[PDB]
Amino acid sequence: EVEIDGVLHEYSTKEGVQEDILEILLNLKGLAVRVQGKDEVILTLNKSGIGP
DNA sequence: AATCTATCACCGCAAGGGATAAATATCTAACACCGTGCGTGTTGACTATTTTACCTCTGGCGGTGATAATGGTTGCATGTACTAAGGAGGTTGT
Repeated sequence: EVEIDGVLHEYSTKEGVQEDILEILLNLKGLAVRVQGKDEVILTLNKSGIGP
């Protein structure tokens, strides 16, 4: 599951992104990992300024 | 290209299963003996191994019959689709 600073619905937009917003739905269902422990964990993802 | 933390797990290291090999006991087989009978030997009489001789098989092949017999057989090449060539001959032209 995921919670994002603009995707309150998929038909939305973010002037400064290049996906606008909808082509972010590409690597979430796509990122995978391993985990030591119990069956619920959390990350955040927090890019600031120009880049990937 | 070295570092490790933090995976999914192999090792960390207790248990226990099968194995095989020892000892025993059974099996069979290898042999040495014996007895049988056959293929151990020379000799001898047989009869039919081979040869040649003779008397007389089998099959080599050469030879050709006569009351007369004197107009014959032969069946389906192909039925389509083409069209290129040669053949015909009268004539209206070259």
